[PDB]
Amino acid sequence: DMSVLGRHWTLGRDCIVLDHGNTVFEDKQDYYLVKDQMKIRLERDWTKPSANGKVLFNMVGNKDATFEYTAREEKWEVSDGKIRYVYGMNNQGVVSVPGWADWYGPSANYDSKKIHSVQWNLVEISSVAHRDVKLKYTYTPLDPSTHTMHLLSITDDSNKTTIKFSYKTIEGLGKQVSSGLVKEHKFINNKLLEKVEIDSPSTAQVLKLTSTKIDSLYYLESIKQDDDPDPVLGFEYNKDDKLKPRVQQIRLPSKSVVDFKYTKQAIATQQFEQEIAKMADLYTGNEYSLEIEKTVGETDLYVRLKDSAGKNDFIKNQSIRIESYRGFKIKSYSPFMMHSYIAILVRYAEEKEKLHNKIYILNKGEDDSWKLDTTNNNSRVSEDKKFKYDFQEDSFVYYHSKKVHFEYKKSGTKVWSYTSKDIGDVDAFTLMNRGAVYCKNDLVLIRWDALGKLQQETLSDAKSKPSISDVDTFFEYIDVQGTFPEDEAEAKKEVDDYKRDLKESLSDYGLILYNNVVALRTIKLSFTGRITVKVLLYLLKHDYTVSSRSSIELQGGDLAKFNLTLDVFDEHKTKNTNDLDKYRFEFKKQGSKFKLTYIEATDKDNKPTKPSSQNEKLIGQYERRMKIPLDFEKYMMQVNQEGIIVNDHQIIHDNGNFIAKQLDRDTLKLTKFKIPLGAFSNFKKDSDGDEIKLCTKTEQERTESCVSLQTNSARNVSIKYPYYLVTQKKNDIKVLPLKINSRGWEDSVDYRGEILHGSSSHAAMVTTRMSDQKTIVRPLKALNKINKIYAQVISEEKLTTPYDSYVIKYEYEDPVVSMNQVAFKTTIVVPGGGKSATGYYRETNDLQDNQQIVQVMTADNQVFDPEYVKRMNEMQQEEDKQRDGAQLDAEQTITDKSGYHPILKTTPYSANQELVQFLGFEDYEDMTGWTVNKRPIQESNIRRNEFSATGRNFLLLKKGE
Amino acid sequence: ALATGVISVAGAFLGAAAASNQWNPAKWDWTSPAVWNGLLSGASIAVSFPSGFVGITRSFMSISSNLVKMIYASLMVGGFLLFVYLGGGMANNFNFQISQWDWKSPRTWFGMI
Ligand SMILES: *[C@@H]1O[C@H](CO)[C@@H](O[C@@H]2O[C@H](CO)[C@@H](O)[C@H](O)[C@H]2NC(C)=O)[C@H](O)[C@H]1NC(C)=O
Repeated sequence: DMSVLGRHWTLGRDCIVLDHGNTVFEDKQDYYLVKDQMKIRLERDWTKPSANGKVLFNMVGNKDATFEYTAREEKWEVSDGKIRYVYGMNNQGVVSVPGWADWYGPSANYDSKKIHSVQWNLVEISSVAHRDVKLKYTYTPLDPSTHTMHLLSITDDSNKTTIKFSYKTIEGLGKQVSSGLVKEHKFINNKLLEKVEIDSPSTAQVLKLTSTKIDSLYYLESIKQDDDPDPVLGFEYNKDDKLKPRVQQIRLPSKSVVDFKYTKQAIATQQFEQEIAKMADLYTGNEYSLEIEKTVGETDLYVRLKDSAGKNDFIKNQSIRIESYRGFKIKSYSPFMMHSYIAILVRYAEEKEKLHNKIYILNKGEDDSWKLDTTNNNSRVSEDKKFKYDFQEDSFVYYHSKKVHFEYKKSGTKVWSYTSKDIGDVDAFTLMNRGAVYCKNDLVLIRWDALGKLQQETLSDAKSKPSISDVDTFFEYIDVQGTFPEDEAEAKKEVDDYKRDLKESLSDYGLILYNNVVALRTIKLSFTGRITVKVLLYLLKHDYTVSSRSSIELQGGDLAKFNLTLDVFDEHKTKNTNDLDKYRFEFKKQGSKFKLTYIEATDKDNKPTKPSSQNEKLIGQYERRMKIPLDFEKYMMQVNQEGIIVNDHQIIHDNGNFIAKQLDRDTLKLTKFKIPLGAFSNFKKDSDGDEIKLCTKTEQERTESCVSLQTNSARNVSIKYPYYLVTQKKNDIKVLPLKINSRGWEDSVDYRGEILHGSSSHAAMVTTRMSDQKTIVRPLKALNKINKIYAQVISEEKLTTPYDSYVIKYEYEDPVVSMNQVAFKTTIVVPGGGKSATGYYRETNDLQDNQQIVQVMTADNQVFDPEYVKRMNEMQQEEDKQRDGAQLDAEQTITDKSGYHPILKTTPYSANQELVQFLGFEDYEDMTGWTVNKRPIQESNIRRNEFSATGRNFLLLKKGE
Repeated sequence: ALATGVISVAGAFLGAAAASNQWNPAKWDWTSPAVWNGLLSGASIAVSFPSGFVGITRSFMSISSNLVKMIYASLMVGGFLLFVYLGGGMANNFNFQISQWDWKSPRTWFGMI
């Protein structure tokens, strides 16, 4: 990403940004106050709904600052008691993109008439008292191609002072084409800052900024002033790393040079790998990564807090123990890792007769040590087979035994509120952010507000939900035969088991919540053996009410046209294991129902063959065991960011209507595909027989270079886009690291005799060696073939003056790794050229405590003064005792219109008493009590820039005045 | 899971208890959309809003009471006027310290060294 200055550089700015997350729900909208490189979250005060059209926002810790957003005006007004900022002001300063009032998510084509506002920039600054003083930021018109709006001017208030900005356009960086089938809104900054003009009543300035185009990216070369022969600041970059160049020389305003020297430090990476017990795993979280192990024969569960690399160098270690519930052998556990709390679901087993599911939650911050929330386990424990859970930053919601529990923290950290409403008939379930979309006679949506108020909205106007009716009909139109024909009662259990299996498998994956549209799918069978799927779509408004209802239908495979070809083994024909027969099976209609029936058999070269004598009687049994052979996983709905995948089709958004488009079966059969990973690299499977490849094509050269990942299958491989790809072939693993920004691949690494774990992650890969049965955690940086990583760091900085030179040298040690960043725990700095001549400073940086300890070191490598920072801070406090200057914010002083500068302070009594007044007739001071005999003071009364004793203006008085 | 029967029948028809097919029956013409969904979820990490947040180093999900003065000072160095006005941070402003500097009066100085 390039700012207006260039890469690596950011120009200051302030605004308010919207983060909706492709949904229109009023709870998920997040507002961020951005000042330069800093962001603060805005939090809606839901306790005061206002009918004027404007809603109220405030921040944690600052209730004295108030935000008021007027939606109809597209305006934010925000103030403390002194100064108000106005953001947005509709067409003046609003970045808005085309998006519907019900669907913020991606679409295929957009409606330019419809629009919604995503960012409000700072339009105006003013003072609550004496509104005359102000500042007005004027921005450019919005750019339809790339929705970026650039600052144009900072207009005057009373004395004319303007600061104009002018810009240069980039024709290369702007995007060439969009290849997305469903298109999202993307923002691109295609302009650089060329010149700044400053016209103030004191001074005048015209500055010009020039840049260098290293490779395909711009960087700030220098700032020059017009009519000044030398650059004010010069920057010269080092390109020792092609993808990331860093500045190595700076030219100061005093025309003296400062150079930095870069060296490539080699650190061995075997130290970062670690081996741990068989029943121990490391699950990576966003902010903290925790390791859980099973201690006494699955009876108890030790939790241990770790870091991104699996050590305790970044985050302090914390030991938590989970006790056995009722002495039950643990079968599985699932950890979830939220900011305030960790929640582990644990599945205990009683003799396979029952499976209990207890939710242990461990809530603490950072200052306090993690410990169990010792709360009465009334509803955090159940044993039912329909147990659904969903964990969120602010809440979590469960469903057990026909009951929807919902625990939330509002306005208070240390207590969880409980709320629950019983629900009845359950056939297809889904849990949303703060509620559950349950299946009933009609489709209903129960939800809890941020105030805790229950809201039951039923979403069914027209005919809907024929799920059960359509499915049983699908089941009964085909006769399925039990496993053993001789006993009908025994086979009746098998047919019931299949019918229950089909009901649960179809219903449990037949209710999706894609963004803010609830989709419900049903499938049915005609007399003619035809399958039709019908998906009903419900678009929801911002207040969780039905924006729209739609119905679309698609076709499934006919049973008459469907055929199954199996390679099969006939031991009574040939002793060769690979001379297999093949059977064709098809559904044939007998009486009123379809029956699967064998058709014919051929050899492996498709010449007909007599079936085996034993197989001739066994084949009827094997048709009974086969029961219904169909691709039933096709009918269930898999949801991604773009659309909803059902029956080889994608349901997407198009001009406000949800439309279904043909999804190519070949990609879903994993035989051929091209998945664009990034700007320049794409995951490619060229054909069926070809192995998995990763083709890349940089912008400059039109040469496609594909690396091969040594995998014919696509189920083995896993994608973790910005970093390594990984694939498990046979009992070995292969890892392909990726260069940053998808500029190409890296050297492949292989780990023999190891089994991959599902806990593997962007930060670290955890595997299990089969020979030793001890699991091994390797951080991302540890995945290096030559077993050493280079971290490029500065070696010295040299200040060059025409009179002297000065060099400060640095070395680093005790590295740690964290994601893609190396950091050093101990840095040694020498101020002179020679270390052995004068000694050095050794600064140890603790990453968890964020406190650095400087030990001053003698030239003989001996500590002269440990903790030298404390000495200098004590000294600073010691010299601060005699001086005092912390006095302006006093209401007793007479101040200006703005209030910056104290005109007159009165110490014994305050300004509120009108006992002392002092009027000097000037611009910044406004006083209305000194009315002239005619009328109050005007410009025709005050003489300006004529000779006074104090200031610049005075007052001229005639006889009548 | 739901279709253990057809795989069990196909698997029983293998030569001398040898896995010749190697999970072939699952993918003769049966689709595999969940694996495709996993690959698409893994390969797609797109940040589609570099409008105003772009180029940020630090962010606060809320304000910490202990760090109030630090965030106020870091906003103060950037010329953001909405907080230091109310917090009484006018002592921290360099222009006020150097304008109130009384010559021949050591009590008014603020020299760091
Ligand atoms: C894809 O992964 C599976 C495992 O999930 C691999 O199957 C393993 O193959 C090895 C070598 O034949 C066996 O020793 C293992 O027992 C198999 N899996 C397990 C754990 O039972 C499969 O080989 C992988 N695909 C490729 C291309 O190798």
